Amino acid sequence: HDRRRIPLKTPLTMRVHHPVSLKSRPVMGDHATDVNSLLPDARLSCRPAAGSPQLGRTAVMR
Amino acid sequence: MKIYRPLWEDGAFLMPQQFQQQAAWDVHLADSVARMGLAHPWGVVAAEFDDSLLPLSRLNATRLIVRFPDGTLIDTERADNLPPVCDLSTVSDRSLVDIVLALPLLNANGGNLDNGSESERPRRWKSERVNVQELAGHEQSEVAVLRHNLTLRMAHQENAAWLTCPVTRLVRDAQGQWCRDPRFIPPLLTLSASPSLMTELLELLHHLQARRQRLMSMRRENNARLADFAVADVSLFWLLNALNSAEPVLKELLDMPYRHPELLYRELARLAGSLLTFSLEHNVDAVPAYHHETPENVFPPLLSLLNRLLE
Amino acid sequence: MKIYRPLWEDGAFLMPQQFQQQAAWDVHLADSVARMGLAHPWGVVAAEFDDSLLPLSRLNATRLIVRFPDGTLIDTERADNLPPVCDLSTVSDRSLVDIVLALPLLNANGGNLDNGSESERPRRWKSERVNVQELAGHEQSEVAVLRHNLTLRMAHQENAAWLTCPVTRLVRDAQGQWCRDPRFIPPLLTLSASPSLMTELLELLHHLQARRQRLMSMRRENNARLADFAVADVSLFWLLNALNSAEPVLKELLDMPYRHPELLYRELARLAGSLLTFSLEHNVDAVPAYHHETPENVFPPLLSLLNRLLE
Amino acid sequence: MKIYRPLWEDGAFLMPQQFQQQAAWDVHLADSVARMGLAHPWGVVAAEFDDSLLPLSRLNATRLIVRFPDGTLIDTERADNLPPVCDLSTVSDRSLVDIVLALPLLNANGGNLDNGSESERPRRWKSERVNVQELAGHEQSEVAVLRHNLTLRMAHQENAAWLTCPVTRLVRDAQGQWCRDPRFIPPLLTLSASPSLMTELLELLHHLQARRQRLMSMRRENNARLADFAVADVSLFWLLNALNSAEPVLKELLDMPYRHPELLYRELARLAGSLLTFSLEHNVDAVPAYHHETPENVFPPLLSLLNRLLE
Repeated sequence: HDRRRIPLKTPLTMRVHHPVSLKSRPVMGDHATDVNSLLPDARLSCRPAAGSPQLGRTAVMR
Repeated sequence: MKIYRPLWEDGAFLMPQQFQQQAAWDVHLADSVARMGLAHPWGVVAAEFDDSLLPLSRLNATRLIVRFPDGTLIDTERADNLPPVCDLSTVSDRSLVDIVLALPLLNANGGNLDNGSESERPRRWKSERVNVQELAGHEQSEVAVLRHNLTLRMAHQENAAWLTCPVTRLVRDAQGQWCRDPRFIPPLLTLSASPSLMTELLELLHHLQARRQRLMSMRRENNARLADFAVADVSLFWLLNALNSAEPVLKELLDMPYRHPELLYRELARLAGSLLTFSLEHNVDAVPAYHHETPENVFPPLLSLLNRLLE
Repeated sequence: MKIYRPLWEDGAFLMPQQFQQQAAWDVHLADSVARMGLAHPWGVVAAEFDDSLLPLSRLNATRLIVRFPDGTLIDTERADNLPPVCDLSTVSDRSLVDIVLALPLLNANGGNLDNGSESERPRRWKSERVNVQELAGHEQSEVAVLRHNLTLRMAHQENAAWLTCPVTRLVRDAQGQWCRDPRFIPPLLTLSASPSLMTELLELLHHLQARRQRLMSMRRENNARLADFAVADVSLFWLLNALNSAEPVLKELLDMPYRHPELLYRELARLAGSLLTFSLEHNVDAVPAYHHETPENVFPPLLSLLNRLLE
Repeated sequence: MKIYRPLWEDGAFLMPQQFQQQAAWDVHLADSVARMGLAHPWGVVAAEFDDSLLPLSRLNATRLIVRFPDGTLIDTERADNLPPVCDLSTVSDRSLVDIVLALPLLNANGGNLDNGSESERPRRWKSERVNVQELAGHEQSEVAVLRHNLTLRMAHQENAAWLTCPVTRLVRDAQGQWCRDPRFIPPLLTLSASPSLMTELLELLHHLQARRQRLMSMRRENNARLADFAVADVSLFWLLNALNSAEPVLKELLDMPYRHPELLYRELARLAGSLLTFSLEHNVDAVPAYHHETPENVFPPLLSLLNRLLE
């Protein structure tokens, strides 16, 4: 299992409704859940990234 | 039965045992606010009854304001409705009949609502389709509202899974028709809940002030002659001490008769100890100990004792 | 007003009247836990005004912490909005003027306000948007909040659907200049709301101990070997017995002036009653220490009495 | 500080800042009710320890119920935990060792404790998950509740935490045995939180009744001498009117050990102050004032005064 996050539901629905409302299971806040190196630096056009991380560049100690 | 403060997160699941364990904490807070000067299991304010059906064996309650030993306020003008009619044909006796008001005991571990026709006692009723106008300007709507499941009982049965708070007492008259006892005191919470006690206290006060005025009229303006002060006037100041230092407290308490009885006991038992040394040839402590939910053993003994000792 | 109570079960669902009635119920319990705060009605603990706006014939409030008879508590340091400017430029007749703090009566079929220009009945419940710090976290989100509708009115106008409580008078100084009354004890008191009385209570407490050391020292030659009776050696000891049991209690009702004054009525009245008998040839009986909306006729006559009667 | 009661109408999102503020306002109401009578930084209710482990210098708390000078009810029956004390011989003396209860200060931005982010300001909230059901039904589930953070620091370490409330005083016996002395008294909301004021009140009442019945028996010799008084009979009437008006209040205030001790102290002050004048050849008029921070500086000197003056 992976602790996923958002998918933002398109009506917020936690307006406390006067004319018609329902409870039994679906209650929440505004964001749900869904349970179900040696790399270089700032050079040009296309190969900066190690994808999302950027390390392997300032261990000058140990 | 513990009480848990619920935690209000954001982005979680709501469950009704956050609302219930929220709501049951404030009543327990108000209980411990109330138990800091006062020290008893509280009682009845303003019981009223109907008497028309009394040629038959039928009763009808009309207005109750009752508070139980767990801080549960029962109101019938705003909160709840009237408990139903009890039937008295199951008693042939002419003797004492004591009607208590009973509430089912609060649940421990699951199942407490009066849907389900199986024979179990601890219940709280559910009323629905109650049109409630919101205080915003809009229309009304059908909500569900908690109703307590009250009833009247007989106090000679077995009351093991209920609560007991006595209300009235019936004695059959000599012609067979039922009548209500004029001398019955439920466990009080405000002195305007039983008028005959107020009648006896009003009579006590005018009994008192004339005893004061005769003694004030027995004082001339010559406070010099000690010889006429050493015999016939050597206890009159002892008596005027006691009658002057306990009147304006008692008049204060009977101006606005809206307080708990412990205040009134703590004045009558103060005056009665002071007016016991003058005629101290009788029993040394006949003053009744206020340990009671039963004031019939309490206040008519004190008023009869003061009505003697003003002599 | 039929204060209902909601029922949360596994099928109950969310409405505004679910929460409004549960809000009102614990307000209503706060009166039912008062057995002395119902004896005297609801009070006033702080009310402070400005005088520099009076030559301009304006008037503006600074601090107002007032209990109202319906149970609603107002606090301009924990709620936020202060009442606006009371335009005095309609009073030509320069007699005295009284000032009340109004609050419009709750319509049980109308409601809150939306934009004001809708009806002819004045309404409570004004809205506001305040950035609120969420506790136990790191958010600052906007929540619509509640701030009451408070206006300062004169106590002579066409009274209408609003509660009242007075806060001050307006005397007219002989230069055509308004100012404030120096003697007006504010109505529905709760002790520390008016600072002028506390000074006179301090002076009374010291004036008691001024006489008491003299009455102590005049006895110190008697060697504690009395005769059986003497004409003053019983009238000496009453003025010790009436001070040595009301000094150490009245001392402790004066160090902490955060307390209802009804407890102070009963402790000055006993001291007055124990001294009316000590010297009387004029049929003078005590002032009535009853709570009222006008405490001008309870405490200042009692303070005039007790300075005189002690000597 | 600011408290923001929410507006309830048919627009708002279900934001968590409503419920925390609405629950925070009810504590302020329930404390303004409690300040109508008493005036107090709050005191303990029950504090009982276990003298089994004490040969190994580890102290534990079986039951604690206290309050705190901001009005925060702590129970160790619901909303409970407590860690023990690790070592005691870190202090090398007995008379200085005393244990306190500590609940850290309010951080006005942050909140609970969810990780190892140990700051210079501690937290006072936590989280926990337990099994909760109350509703219409029989099924239990799990929801997250809010539990306080308590610890047992000692008196002389620091005060960046709360403490301000002692609970005991550990001294050793000469054989290396730490044990609690009886002469320690916390600040008290109720009597019988300390088990050894009650014995030293019962011996007071027992010695009061004997020295009343003694002079009542003398008075039964003096019923031959009603109108024949002497210095013995006059001062006997003084002393008897001291004792008899004040016994029946004390028999009330020793069978309700659930009240605030102000009521006991106000009556014991009158009982002490009435009897000063009879042995003011031996003494002075020094009577101990009231001090709700260390009550052991008040009650045993007054109770040792009374047993001297009644003899």
